[PDB]
Amino acid sequence: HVSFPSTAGKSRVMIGKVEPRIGIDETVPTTITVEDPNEVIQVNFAIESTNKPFQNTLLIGLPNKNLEMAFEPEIKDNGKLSMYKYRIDLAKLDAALLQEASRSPEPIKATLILASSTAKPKENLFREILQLNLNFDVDHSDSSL
Amino acid sequence: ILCMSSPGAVPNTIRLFLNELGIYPSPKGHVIRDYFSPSSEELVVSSNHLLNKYVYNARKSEDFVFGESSAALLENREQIVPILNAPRTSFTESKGKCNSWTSGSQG
Amino acid sequence: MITPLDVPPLDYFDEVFTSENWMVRIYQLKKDDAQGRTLRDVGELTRSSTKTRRSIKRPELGLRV
Repeated sequence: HVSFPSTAGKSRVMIGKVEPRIGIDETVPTTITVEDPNEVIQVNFAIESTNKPFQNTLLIGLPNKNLEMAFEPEIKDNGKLSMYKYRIDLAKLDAALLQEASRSPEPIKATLILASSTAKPKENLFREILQLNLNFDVDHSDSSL
Repeated sequence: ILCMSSPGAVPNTIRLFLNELGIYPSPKGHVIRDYFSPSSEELVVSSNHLLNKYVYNARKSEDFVFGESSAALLENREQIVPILNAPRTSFTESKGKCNSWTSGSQG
Repeated sequence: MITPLDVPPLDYFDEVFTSENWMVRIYQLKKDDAQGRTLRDVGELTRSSTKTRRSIKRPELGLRV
């Protein structure tokens, strides 16, 4: 059973904009890129396919600077396919991920891992989803960051 | 001091002493797994994950064999020196139902 | 009236001198911990020995910077 992926972005302030524009190593490439004009939840959809839906995680942050989180998904079984929705909040985000992004302009990248042991090499998913850009100046000038 | 504690061979006094230092290793029964690895037999890590050139930075690329290994969480202390972290796609698997100890670069 | 359960302990200062009639008391600020632990937690560590020290669970610490 393939999965339908979605990301509910429940920002509390100026969210920003997605940008899956640049081309990278296309390993199990993304079949769909979507969005939503909603107000409180700027949900995104990417109905892709993978091989092994055991290791399933959403790493959001800066890969080169080594500040990334780990978000588990919200699974739904209807009888058709899998429904994997991971709800990312803005406010609860770690302080460093906000302070660094605020001080240094770099797009917060999103990565999705779908994998397991049984699959053969290169059959599992590890790729770049989107790049959020921060807008609001909420960044304390004296913090442990 | 030099300490070693692998899954299945982790003491309690060493774990407590490291907890007093701000280093929290995974307990017994928790192991590191990485599927996007060039090694299917054991755990292997390249020199890309070296984190301090004043301890060791390889003049040319290399990879280190680790096998069944563990990971630790660190605090924001001036005295802690991270040397080698877990691969980005790695994760902690527990035999029981324990929430994953670590995940990605935070191990 | 003062009871030995009224006065809590000092974890950041050390008594170095008390006059003969207790009129003048001189304390000295202790040096900070080499490991970086708070002096409060060194004090608690000294004042507490429990067989079942605590559960396995996990720290609620934030992201390493």
